[PDB]
Amino acid sequence: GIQQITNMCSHLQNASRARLGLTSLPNTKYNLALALALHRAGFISSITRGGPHPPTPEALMTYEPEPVTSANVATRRLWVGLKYWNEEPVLKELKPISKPSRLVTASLEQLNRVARGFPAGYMKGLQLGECLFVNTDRGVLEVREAVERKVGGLVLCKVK
Amino acid sequence: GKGRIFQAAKVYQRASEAAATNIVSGLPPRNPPLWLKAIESIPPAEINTRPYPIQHSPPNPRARKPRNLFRPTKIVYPEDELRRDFYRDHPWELARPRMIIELDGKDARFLDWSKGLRQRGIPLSGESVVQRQLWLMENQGMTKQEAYDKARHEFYKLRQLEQMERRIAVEEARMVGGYFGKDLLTVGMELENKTYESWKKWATTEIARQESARASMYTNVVDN
Amino acid sequence: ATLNQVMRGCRKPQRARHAVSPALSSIKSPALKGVCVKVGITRPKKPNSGERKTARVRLSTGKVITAYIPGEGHNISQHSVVLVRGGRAQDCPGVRYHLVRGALDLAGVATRMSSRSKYGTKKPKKAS
Amino acid sequence: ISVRRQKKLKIKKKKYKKLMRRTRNERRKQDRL
RNA sequence: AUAGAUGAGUUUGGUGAUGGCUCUGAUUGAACACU
RNA sequence: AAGGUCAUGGCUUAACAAGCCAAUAAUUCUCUUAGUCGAAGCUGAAAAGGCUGAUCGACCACAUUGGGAAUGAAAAAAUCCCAAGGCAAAUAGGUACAGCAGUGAGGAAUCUUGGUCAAUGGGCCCACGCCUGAACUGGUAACUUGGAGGAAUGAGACGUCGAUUUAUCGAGUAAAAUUCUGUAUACAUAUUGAUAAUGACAAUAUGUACAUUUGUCUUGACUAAUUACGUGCCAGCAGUCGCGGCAAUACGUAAGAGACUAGUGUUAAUCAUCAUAAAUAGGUUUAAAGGGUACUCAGACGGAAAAAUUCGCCCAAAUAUAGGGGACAAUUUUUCUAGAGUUUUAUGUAAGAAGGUCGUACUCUAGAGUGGAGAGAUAAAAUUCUGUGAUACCUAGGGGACGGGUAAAGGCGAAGGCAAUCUUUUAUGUAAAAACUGACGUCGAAGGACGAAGGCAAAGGGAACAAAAAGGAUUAGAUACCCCAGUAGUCUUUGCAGACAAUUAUGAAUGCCAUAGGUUAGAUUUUUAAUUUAGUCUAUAAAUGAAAGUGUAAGCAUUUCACCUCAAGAGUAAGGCGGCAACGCAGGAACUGAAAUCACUAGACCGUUUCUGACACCAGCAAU
RNA sequence: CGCGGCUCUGAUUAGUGUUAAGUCGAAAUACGGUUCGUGUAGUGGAAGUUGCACGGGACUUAUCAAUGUUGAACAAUACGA
RNA sequence: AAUAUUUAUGU
Ligand SMILES: [K+]
Ligand SMILES: [K+]
Ligand SMILES: [K+]
Ligand SMILES: [K+]
Ligand SMILES: [K+]
Ligand SMILES: [K+]
Ligand SMILES: [K+]
Ligand SMILES: [Mg+2]
Ligand SMILES: [Mg+2]
Ligand SMILES: [Mg+2]
Ligand SMILES: [Mg+2]
Ligand SMILES: [Mg+2]
Ligand SMILES: [Mg+2]
Ligand SMILES: [Mg+2]
Ligand SMILES: [Mg+2]
Ligand SMILES: [Mg+2]
Ligand SMILES: [Mg+2]
Ligand SMILES: [Mg+2]
Ligand SMILES: [Mg+2]
Ligand SMILES: [Mg+2]
Ligand SMILES: [Mg+2]
Ligand SMILES: [Mg+2]
Ligand SMILES: [Mg+2]
Ligand SMILES: [Mg+2]
Ligand SMILES: [Mg+2]
Ligand SMILES: [Mg+2]
Ligand SMILES: [Mg+2]
Ligand SMILES: [Mg+2]
Ligand SMILES: [Mg+2]
Ligand SMILES: [Mg+2]
Ligand SMILES: [Mg+2]
Ligand SMILES: [Mg+2]
Ligand SMILES: [Mg+2]
Ligand SMILES: [Mg+2]
Ligand SMILES: [Mg+2]
Ligand SMILES: [Mg+2]
Ligand SMILES: [Mg+2]
Ligand SMILES: [Mg+2]
Ligand SMILES: [Mg+2]
Ligand SMILES: [Mg+2]
Ligand SMILES: [Mg+2]
Ligand SMILES: [Mg+2]
Ligand SMILES: [Mg+2]
Ligand SMILES: [Mg+2]
Ligand SMILES: [Mg+2]
Ligand SMILES: [Mg+2]
Ligand SMILES: [Mg+2]
Ligand SMILES: [Mg+2]
Ligand SMILES: [Mg+2]
Ligand SMILES: [Mg+2]
Ligand SMILES: [Mg+2]
Ligand SMILES: [Mg+2]
Ligand SMILES: [Mg+2]
Ligand SMILES: [Mg+2]
Ligand SMILES: [Mg+2]
Ligand SMILES: [Mg+2]
Ligand SMILES: [Mg+2]
Ligand SMILES: [Mg+2]
Ligand SMILES: [Mg+2]
Ligand SMILES: [Mg+2]
Ligand SMILES: [Mg+2]
Ligand SMILES: [Mg+2]
Ligand SMILES: [Mg+2]
Ligand SMILES: [Mg+2]
Repeated sequence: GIQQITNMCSHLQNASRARLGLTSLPNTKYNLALALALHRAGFISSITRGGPHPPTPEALMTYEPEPVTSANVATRRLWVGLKYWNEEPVLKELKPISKPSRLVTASLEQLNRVARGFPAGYMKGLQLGECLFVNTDRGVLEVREAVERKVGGLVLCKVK
Repeated sequence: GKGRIFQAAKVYQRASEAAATNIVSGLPPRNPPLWLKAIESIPPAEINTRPYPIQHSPPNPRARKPRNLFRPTKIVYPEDELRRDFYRDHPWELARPRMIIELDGKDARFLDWSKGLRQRGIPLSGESVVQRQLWLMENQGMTKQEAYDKARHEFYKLRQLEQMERRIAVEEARMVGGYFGKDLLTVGMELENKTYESWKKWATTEIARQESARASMYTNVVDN
Repeated sequence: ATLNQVMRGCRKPQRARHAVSPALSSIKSPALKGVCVKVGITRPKKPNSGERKTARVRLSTGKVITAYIPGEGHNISQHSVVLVRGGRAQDCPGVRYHLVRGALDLAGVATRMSSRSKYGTKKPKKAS
Repeated sequence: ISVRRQKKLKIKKKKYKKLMRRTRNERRKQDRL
């Protein structure tokens, strides 16, 4: 559910606030889709599902995980490599917008306005560096990736 | 938040920006500090970033949500088990003074434990028995007990000859007119005398105080 | 407050603030006519000192209020029809109204040269 | 609340508690207890 | 409709907050006073 | 089952069945207020913005108030029927200006008792035409808006005035004067509103002609703009802070300056300011604000991997026909085990309850006790106990409640709270291993239950303590603090009562973030000492906070419930509910203010701690 | 005609607001000179004060009778503040 | 080591 996305948003903030090189996340389809989007934007370094212990750092991306069956599904966990540049984290803030108490949806007409620094609906304009992620029929895209594809949908989080 | 903000990792960035433009607009910037071009191509290293430390022992494969993932682990070798076993059977082997200060750190380049206990650079110690034991237990496929006996027995025969030389050397020297100084036995007794005397004084002084206290404790206020 | 608490009507209006001139603010009136019941003097509060000319007026609505007489010298007394406007004497408690000096019975200051409009005084008419 | 401000409310509750005892007999006759 | 988002005076020995009040902007089917 | 209907529906009927809607107010009742809505008006940068509900359009209701029906295609009437009061009327049986103009009244406040049906619209009419207080036009009111309301030149009239350094600074290009224009407007002509014909009144175009007022507020700061004189906490000013007490930039005059202008200020109101009721978008440790507690109906929220349906969500609208996309969402289905639970007697443990007991002291009685004048109280005393033999030291019985050590930053329960002991009885919780169920979870208005001490009620108990009442002291007085005594009450049983600094001044719960030193109950191990699970407590990092500080949270987030919206009045009034009562729940407004309020900082003070100097004191001598 | 509601008035009476200059005490803030407050029940001209339980928004304000050691001689070309 | 008299007022 959306509660997993809120717990994920806050965890990645606490992990970057603690300057951790690695971080773990529950293995869920929803979490993976947002993680891939963050990776496609350059905010995180790696994505890999494994056990309760992190894989070998030297061969992280080469680590071949075992099949995820019902015998070990409860132990699986997604391991994302955090990014830090110039004495600052690349994933400082991950303020969510859609919460369990209310799922905020945006239209294509609103995303076009928000992508250029103008409020629309329950959202606010994007500034330099900020990034917005929308869950659409074509996967969890970026607000600017959803504008070229001409689709709207659920607004997940806002990255600064 | 009491601590101050250290921007030492950005001195080049800050200093370089301050030298890009001049305060007085319209004029060329003055020459920068002499160190700006020295560290131009030597940026600092990433600090304050907790990585996954080296695992010196297999982590618990049963933990479902383990903690202390960013905590350095203890270094444990197979010899640690043997060292404890040997030095417990030979406790007085620790009284033998052993030097841990290293001269050049290259003492491991000439240690071939296939020859025997006696090596180059290192003294005959309980460590030589452990390494010799470990070698036999690995190459010659010996058991912990068997290899222990072999390396342990070679250790005794070498220690015996060292204790026999001291006696035969002194006796031999005196047969040709060789005299020595005070032995450790006599020197040890003389020190005990000086310390025992100091205790005799303290006991004598304290004994006086206790008996004097008794006189004052008893009531002799009126003499009849 | 959660969303469910806002559905049930938790956002109620802020408590009302008493107006400066309730008699006028209530009925949305800029002024009111009244008959003076008493013309006396009021004593200022702690810091100030003096004598403020006040008049107990009975408005056409029925309420009895205490108005202030601006200017120097007045010609109103018991049973005088005077006009009342909002305001207040900041150093006199209870005096929350003023009296127009160019009103029905109250006459404007005759020897006034500055801010004649505030005191209902006609131009001296010297060169006219 | 500070002790000083609480003493302000301690004095209001005591005088009210004291007023009702004084007026208890009068309130009983008027059937207002 | 992509330019549209602003403050000020006043609590304290003093500082920083909390919090009201008033002022600055626009207006009325308005009234009154001087014109 | 039958009729009816284009069709559908107890629409209608017969015969059976006992259902249907709702459970948190469906439904009904009382009170207060109101015509409703629209970018229609005003306002904001903005919010599904806020306010208003004039002129404009749509809708609803009404025509003195109340009670009613018919006619008609259709009530859609300023009609009609009945009643009452006002006016009028008498043998009458009318009238109600919320139709236009107008009068009186009320009010701070809002117009002419005009012309015409020429234009537009409507009614009657074969036609012509008649009628139209709708409507079109003239009048009144700076109420508002728009426009006009004058431009250029203007140097020594070697004049005038105002200040004042008596020679400097202004009035001042200002004026006069000169040169042009002909704006509002007046007059004249033409066209036009209208055409088949009809012009009430006016607009437009052209021509000629005319150069006509200033007014008001402000001037300490906010807030643009100064002196002099007068007054002397007086008179007065004031939107806020404030000014005035004999040399006032704040009051009243004079002049100057700043600004708007046929308007200018003031008062009243609305929006914004104000994230100052925060859906967008707030907050509740110490500043307004976490409920006494958590079991829990309703209601909100809540796993993993697939599938069906909705086509929610999106393209995407115009309240969009028909489709497409499938991440997410809703109902549902099948599987999974990380959440939540169950079994395997855990250990440990002052949760709770029942029936019994133990002991240290106290208290009463007895012994014809020993002893023979004091004891007890307090800073000191008094009241008081004692020769009817006290206190003190014993023996033997009776009677009540209390719980020493162990004991700790310790533990246990939802909280309140729970500490001697045996037996009986009771729900959670914690650790390790496997096994099992397979999202069965969290929060939770209300209802119900529990809820300290004190208190009410009934029946017991009654040693000790002790409100009250009373006495003795202290004291200027002493209800009081101290003392001799002492009743309710504390205790048992059964009910009521429900208020607490019921506290971690911090609701519960979930996910998450770096270390260190102790400590509690377990587990694992090379059980010496190290790992580890669940608690608790100190000191820190990042961070957070107004700061104090917190840092297993007062951090990052999330869910949910309760509560707050300046102070004071006030947790008060009135009505209501609960209770035997005491009181509790719930809960305003009027009047009055510009401040209330929190944390910190440096001082000062303390019948505050510890030091340091001084004939400050002690001691001695001398003196008053 | 009765019952109930509402509005106005009411001899008499209560509370509260405002008002530098008044009278009586000295309750609070320091250990405020009896620790202060919470609840409950009494009591006194008034502030107050008493019983019982609770809270710290008061005692973490905490700072040695463990009194502090001949911890391997001396001498050499070793050693050399 | 468990001491304890009395100390009001200041436009
Ligand atoms: K004031
Ligand atoms: K609480
Ligand atoms: K579809
Ligand atoms: K199953
Ligand atoms: K915070
Ligand atoms: K009241
Ligand atoms: K007291
Ligand atoms: Mg002037
Ligand atoms: Mg509070
Ligand atoms: Mg202060
Ligand atoms: Mg009405
Ligand atoms: Mg209307
Ligand atoms: Mg009428
Ligand atoms: Mg009329
Ligand atoms: Mg009138
Ligand atoms: Mg006509
Ligand atoms: Mg005609
Ligand atoms: Mg016609
Ligand atoms: Mg005709
Ligand atoms: Mg003209
Ligand atoms: Mg100025
Ligand atoms: Mg003035
Ligand atoms: Mg002030
Ligand atoms: Mg003046
Ligand atoms: Mg105009
Ligand atoms: Mg309650
Ligand atoms: Mg409470
Ligand atoms: Mg779909
Ligand atoms: Mg299984
Ligand atoms: Mg489990
Ligand atoms: Mg047990
Ligand atoms: Mg005798
Ligand atoms: Mg006796
Ligand atoms: Mg007993
Ligand atoms: Mg407790
Ligand atoms: Mg005990
Ligand atoms: Mg527990
Ligand atoms: Mg629950
Ligand atoms: Mg409840
Ligand atoms: Mg009780
Ligand atoms: Mg009781
Ligand atoms: Mg009884
Ligand atoms: Mg008494
Ligand atoms: Mg007494
Ligand atoms: Mg007693
Ligand atoms: Mg009960
Ligand atoms: Mg709760
Ligand atoms: Mg611990
Ligand atoms: Mg504990
Ligand atoms: Mg701490
Ligand atoms: Mg209040
Ligand atoms: Mg009441
Ligand atoms: Mg209440
Ligand atoms: Mg201080
Ligand atoms: Mg002296
Ligand atoms: Mg002396
Ligand atoms: Mg009366
Ligand atoms: Mg005192
Ligand atoms: Mg005291
Ligand atoms: Mg008390
Ligand atoms: Mg308690
Ligand atoms: Mg204190
Ligand atoms: Mg403290
Ligand atoms: Mg004083």
